[PDB]
Amino acid sequence: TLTRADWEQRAQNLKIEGRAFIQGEYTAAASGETFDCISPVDGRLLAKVASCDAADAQRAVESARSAFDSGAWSRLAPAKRKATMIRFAGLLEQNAEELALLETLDMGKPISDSLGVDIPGGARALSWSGEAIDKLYDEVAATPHDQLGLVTREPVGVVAAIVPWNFPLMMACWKLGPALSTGNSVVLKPSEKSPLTAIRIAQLAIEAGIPAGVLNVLPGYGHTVGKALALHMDVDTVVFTGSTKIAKQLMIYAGESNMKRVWLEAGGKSPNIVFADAPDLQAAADSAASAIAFSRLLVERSIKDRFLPMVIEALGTWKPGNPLDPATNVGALVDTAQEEIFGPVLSVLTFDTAEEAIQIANDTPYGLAAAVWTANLSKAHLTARALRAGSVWVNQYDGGDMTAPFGGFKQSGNGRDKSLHAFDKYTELKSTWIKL
Amino acid sequence: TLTRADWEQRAQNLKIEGRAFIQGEYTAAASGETFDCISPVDGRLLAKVASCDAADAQRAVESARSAFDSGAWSRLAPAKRKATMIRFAGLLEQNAEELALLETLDMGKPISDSLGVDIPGGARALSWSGEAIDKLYDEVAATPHDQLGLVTREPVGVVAAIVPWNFPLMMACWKLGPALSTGNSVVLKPSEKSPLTAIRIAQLAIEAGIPAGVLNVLPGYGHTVGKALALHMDVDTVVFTGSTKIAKQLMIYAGESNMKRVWLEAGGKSPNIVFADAPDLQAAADSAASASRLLVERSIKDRFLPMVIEALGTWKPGNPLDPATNVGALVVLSVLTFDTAEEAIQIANDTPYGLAAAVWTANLSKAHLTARALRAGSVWVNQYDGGDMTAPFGGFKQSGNGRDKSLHAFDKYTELKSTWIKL
Amino acid sequence: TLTRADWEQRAQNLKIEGRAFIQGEYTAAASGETFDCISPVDGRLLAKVASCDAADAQRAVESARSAFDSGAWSRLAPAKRKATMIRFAGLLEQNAEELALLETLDMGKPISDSLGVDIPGGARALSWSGEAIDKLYDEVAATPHDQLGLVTREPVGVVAAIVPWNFPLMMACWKLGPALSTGNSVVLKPSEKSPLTAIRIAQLAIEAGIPAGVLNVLPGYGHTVGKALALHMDVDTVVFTGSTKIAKQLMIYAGESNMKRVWLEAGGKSPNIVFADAPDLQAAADSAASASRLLVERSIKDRFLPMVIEALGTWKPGNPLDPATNVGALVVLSVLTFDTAEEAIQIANDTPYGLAAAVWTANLSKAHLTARALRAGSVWVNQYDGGDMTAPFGGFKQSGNGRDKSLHAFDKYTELKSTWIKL
Amino acid sequence: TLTRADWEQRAQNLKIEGRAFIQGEYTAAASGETFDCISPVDGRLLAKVASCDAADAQRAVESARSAFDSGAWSRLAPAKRKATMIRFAGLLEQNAEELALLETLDMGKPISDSLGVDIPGGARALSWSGEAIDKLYDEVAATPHDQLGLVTREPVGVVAAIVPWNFPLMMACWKLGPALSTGNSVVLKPSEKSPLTAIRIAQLAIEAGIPAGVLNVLPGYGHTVGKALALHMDVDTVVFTGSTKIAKQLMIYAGESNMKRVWLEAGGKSPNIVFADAPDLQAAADSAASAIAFSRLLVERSIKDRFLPMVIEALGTWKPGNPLDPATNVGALVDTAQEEIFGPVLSVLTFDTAEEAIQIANDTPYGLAAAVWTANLSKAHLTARALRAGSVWVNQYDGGDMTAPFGGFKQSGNGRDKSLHAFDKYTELKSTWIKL
Repeated sequence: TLTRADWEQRAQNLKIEGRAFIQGEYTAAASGETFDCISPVDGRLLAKVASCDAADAQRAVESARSAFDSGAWSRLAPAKRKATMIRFAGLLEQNAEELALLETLDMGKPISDSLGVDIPGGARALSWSGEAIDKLYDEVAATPHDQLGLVTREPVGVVAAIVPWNFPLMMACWKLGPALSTGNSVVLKPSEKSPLTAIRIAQLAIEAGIPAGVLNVLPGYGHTVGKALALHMDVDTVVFTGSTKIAKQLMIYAGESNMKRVWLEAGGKSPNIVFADAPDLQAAADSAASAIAFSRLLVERSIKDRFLPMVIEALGTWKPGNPLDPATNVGALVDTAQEEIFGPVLSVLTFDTAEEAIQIANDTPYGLAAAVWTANLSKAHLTARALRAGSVWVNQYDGGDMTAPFGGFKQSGNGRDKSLHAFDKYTELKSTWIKL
Repeated sequence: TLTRADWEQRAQNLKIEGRAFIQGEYTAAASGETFDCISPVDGRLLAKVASCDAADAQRAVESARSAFDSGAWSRLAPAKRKATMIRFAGLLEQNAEELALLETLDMGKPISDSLGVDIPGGARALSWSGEAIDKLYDEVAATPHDQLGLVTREPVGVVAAIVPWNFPLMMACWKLGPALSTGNSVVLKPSEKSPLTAIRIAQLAIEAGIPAGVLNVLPGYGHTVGKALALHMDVDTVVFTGSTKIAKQLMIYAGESNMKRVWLEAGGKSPNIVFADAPDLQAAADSAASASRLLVERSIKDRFLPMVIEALGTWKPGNPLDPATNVGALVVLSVLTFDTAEEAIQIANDTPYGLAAAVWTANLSKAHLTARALRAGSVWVNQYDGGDMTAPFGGFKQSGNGRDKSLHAFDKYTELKSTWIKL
Repeated sequence: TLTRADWEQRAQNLKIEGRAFIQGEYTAAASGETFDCISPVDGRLLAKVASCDAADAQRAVESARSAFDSGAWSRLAPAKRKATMIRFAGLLEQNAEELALLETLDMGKPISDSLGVDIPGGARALSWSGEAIDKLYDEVAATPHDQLGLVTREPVGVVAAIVPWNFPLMMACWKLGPALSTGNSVVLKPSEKSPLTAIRIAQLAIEAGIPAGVLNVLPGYGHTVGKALALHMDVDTVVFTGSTKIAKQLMIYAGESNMKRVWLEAGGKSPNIVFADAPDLQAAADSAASASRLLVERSIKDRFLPMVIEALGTWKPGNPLDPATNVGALVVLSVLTFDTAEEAIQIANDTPYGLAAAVWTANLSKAHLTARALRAGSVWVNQYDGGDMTAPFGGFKQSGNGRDKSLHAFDKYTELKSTWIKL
Repeated sequence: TLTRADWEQRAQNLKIEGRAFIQGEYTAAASGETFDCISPVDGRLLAKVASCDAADAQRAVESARSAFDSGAWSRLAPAKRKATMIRFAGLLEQNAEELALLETLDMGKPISDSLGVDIPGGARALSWSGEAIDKLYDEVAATPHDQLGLVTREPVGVVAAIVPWNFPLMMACWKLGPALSTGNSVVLKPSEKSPLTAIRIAQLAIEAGIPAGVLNVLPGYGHTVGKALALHMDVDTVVFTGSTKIAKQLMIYAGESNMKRVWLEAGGKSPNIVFADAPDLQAAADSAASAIAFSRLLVERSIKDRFLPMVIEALGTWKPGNPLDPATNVGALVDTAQEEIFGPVLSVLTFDTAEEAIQIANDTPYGLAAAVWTANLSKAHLTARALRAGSVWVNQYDGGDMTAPFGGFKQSGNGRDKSLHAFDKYTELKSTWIKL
């Protein structure tokens, strides 16, 4: 296992690619302009990264459209797209230490999380999506005997994927896995705060067998190249994760341009409901402490006095550190009777009944996730069912396989990352009704 | 079988309701204002219809939300929502002659179409969606043995349904069937050119057992009450059929308001692609004549175009109240030639739209490969305007997003939830 | 609401049909023989019922096969088979008082159960399966672009349905609903102890629009006409509910004849596992009393056993024609103690059978983990005899194979086909 | 590419395992008895193979039951069973040349078919089944609000898989893939004519991570150990491919013992319907010739004179040869107006209408497969639909991905190998109805 000094040496010895990627080749932005990618670990200059704009969006989309029309990927046999997507995931694992280090240097994530969670989780989304391709079935309708009615799914064509900086590679792979597996061409626009891993995997896709033009990567700013993609008249679908404010802007851009499909995932405050009969109060307390560090806590009154000190002590475990130290669990970054505030940073809502907890938890713009802690069978299922959240966790927190659609109710977003339902965002339904 | 004179007598003897419907009662608009519902058959004044605005949108949405939160419909057992939807459909059928006559007087559709197609088709959309409710299953994920992973569907809450004048009742039922069946409250906003059947069925829904506030109906103009629903901060989903220009405006209104989900069916074309080996050229000709772009293989064009010209002659405008009329009186077809299936596909797909297409060929490969290559939500092969309730209907590209009919229509009215339970 | 005297008057005034039904007509058995259908209520002779044998099996199967090959039902549009099945169910409901009375006279079931549970439950099985028909989709495989891969379901052809006397009509409808709805012809063989309702509904099927020959009914003995259907070389599938011993014999008969598919629901037990934290001990006690093995957690056993003894007293035998009767007059519960959920599971699973089980606990993990570990086709948690038409019913191990009710019941009556089309 | 001489040398240099495999170890039969596995290539003695009987069935089933009850495989997380099953497939590919050579020596299959079709096809069934495990979903019923209704699938427990000698490894993998992926323990009984590859992969399963006891292999005779498994009172399910006569016997054995589930796949004569408007008459003729060599031919009258000589010439291409020669396409083995017979070996039925063709093709005990050749859209779909066969091929022959359920109508069998439907044979449905 690598020490902090090993990672420091590896960091110094990286050669970091900063260019955009279009039609199988790294390329500067048409303007030649760049922005400084500055590490939050120690302020070092990681790379001068291409600052793409509308001219680059245009070239990336032309490349994407032409590749989609060629059929090189969009009409490739499903079992061969499966194999390619699994090789793609394998190349992420084969380059895991470099990718984890790029991620940590780019935006400060602890090297243990980059290497232990994000990069394997990104690989897993690519390979799971590939595995699923030829396990999917479309539909034959119940029709009279002189009719054959097919209901099939087809790729939308050109997909723009705009992702934030919190899980740069893993969020990108959650879009890329299903979007590529269904046969679309993808123009990926990583956050200006974390472009490096997206830039790096562009080349691994080619290595895996993804044809030129099928995955283009445009680093740069949201207000320049992101807006240009959202407004582009030949982009069929934009998928977005990020802030509610930008999510709303994309609907506006869609309406102002070509009525493209828009799928949104927008954070929102996620409640944590702890009942007095939770089976493992220490687990609930660890959960609550985790959410304050790298959420809205609701606690039953009969357990509040006992429970809050456990949250406080558990919070002590989270300590900033150098992200290059494997022991660090929080990145120490550098410049580039119902409601109470208990400590400096402990905000707590108290309830007496489950109905109170549900009404307070649902009193929100919503609503990406929620956790419920109770040993009682009826209260667990009825509370989970009453919460307006795309993900509800019961007696655990942040649980969820690749078999888990991740998304929100209302201003938290629309559509769902992950699962077989993830594919639906990237395909169109067609009805073929054949007279025999 | 009723004669024209029978229908003119029934038309004269109708009492026509014009009010909005909120929380189980017909009501004037808050302002007291109305607009004149004028028959394109006659010029006769059918009714003074409530001209709702933002204040009525507010009351309809508050009513819808409180009905949703009450669970009276949203948490009613699936089998009981099935029975109510089926009774609702039975009440359209039981009142079919009055509803077809309202439809024909309201916007000029021939009475034989209103009675024979639209009212039965709208009733069928309600009963079929009702029948489906308790046949749907959600999902149990494959998980480790100490986990239960459930992926379920839940109603979004309050649905605004905005529909045009071309198929007032049936297009409304295409929305209402799946939207109500999944437990939502619906605020229905019919076109200003055809509000009457939507107003009338609001009372039939109550008679069937739909609770007060679950189906509210707001007649009025698109730019007043329609805009106010698209912009409303407590409407979870808007579903729409109509023009591309308005469909785009709804996305903008959603972004300006609460990020509500927007499902659009916009304008589209139904091009016919007629190959020389079409099994029944007369059927292809009738299809082209019921209308726009006609793609014709060069070798049969000389023989085929006279067939469509003759068929175009069978459509005679007449009095919409005459059972013999097939086009209502009231108050250019482009020929492209091709030599290969590849050209026909490229020509057909050269469009911002993509709603439907019909393909005519007796060849196995050509039929399936051409249907695959067309960017249309519906492809009909060796027939036109085909499909029933099992066939989802909608558009690629700027013809909209989402699908009406089939089990997939339900998806637009529900939200996915993943519940991960540690055991 | 009818009184006992009302029911005794209706029982006296019935005219009871006793003939077999083949190709749209009631008929004597080929031999002319009958057996005496004696009421366990009274000893009264209800009817002299046709005693069919191998020759009648032959004629019923020839009729079924020719009806199947004609396509009159097997190739009728799914929506038309839906409407007929729903009308068929409506005819059971329209004749519910006569059918419940036949059921009660035939095998002694209390009239309030016959009228209140069995006839509605049988009708519901017919209408629910009918409603499902056109909501089912087959599959399009993921294939290269020059291939179309279809995986579809087709009716097996001729189905023999053999049912016992405990729920004559409803168990018959559990078979008929899915078997007819998928387009098969069915030869129904009711128990010799309860042939009357099956005989009677054969005419209702025709009245609903089921074609002649699609539903044939052969009363008689298991060892004559039943054996002859199990051994018949042109019966594609036999479905059965009854004893383990006969269920095993049917597999043998299938192997001795034409390798027909065999679907069995055999004997099973409904053990109750009552934990100390059960949310409602009285409900658990009533469950145990409606009866066999009772697993009880040691700490509540002293308090719980008096509750089941008291509840056992509420079951009083009486005249089956008395609406107040809950056990028909006509003509040992084993207590196991456990300390942990692991013992309770091991005790419960220590059985050759595995049809059903009920588990009583308010604990989330314990409920789900115990239900997972039980080898039973149905597990009820904090209720007993639960589930509706959406819940498949059947057994693990020697309680049989396959499931009645739910969309999965359809699988037993269809065959999969893969069609791989080169384009 | 290896020459015939390379294969001859490899054949001589093999060390061939002949023992049975129970509870993670090779073992002789309890009796110590063996039978001679004699190569049909040149009569050489390949190995003395354990001749298992009822005592061995009993020990294998006890091992299988105990392993299933332990949960080591049956309650292993689905994503981990996926990984193990994919490693299993990888070990087949890693040992492909040895496995292909064992198959060719064991029963005479051409070495090019063993190496090019059977071994990769067997690996593909194992890995596809593993890929599918965590893409499967059970069901949540539509219930009143105070009810949770689950409809789930569970492994049956102990599965006996009895396979013939025609595709010894590939047929075994068609059962093993889904049976193991769903978590059952499997007792595999290969044909007495081809036991070697089944014996050899038993060890590769352990290497892959399949726990001891989960896959036991019992070589020996049908009338001894096969019957003992079919009669065993603790086997939950027998799956069988082979002759109609033995298929019927297994139903009898099931009824005489414990009412175990029986799933059968029994050959039957498969028709080949050639219409005058077939798009590629040469392809249809190659198809018909292939079926006579390593079926029932139906030909439209208006094309018969033109078509039959193409069949005859195409049949000339199939020539027996030494199975160890890569050029060989047929193993040359050694001892261990409607109906016409045209040549020595060309039986042909002539029809005038599609209805005639359908009625003649369906006039059968059935009915495993069928092929239709016509360019006409309506006739293709309507004929395919009218045929009573588990597999219908249109304008091709023996087509079919792993996404293809393979099985028969009526005396051709019940249930279907391959596809997602393949899993249903190996699981039980349970309904859990929870009052809330």
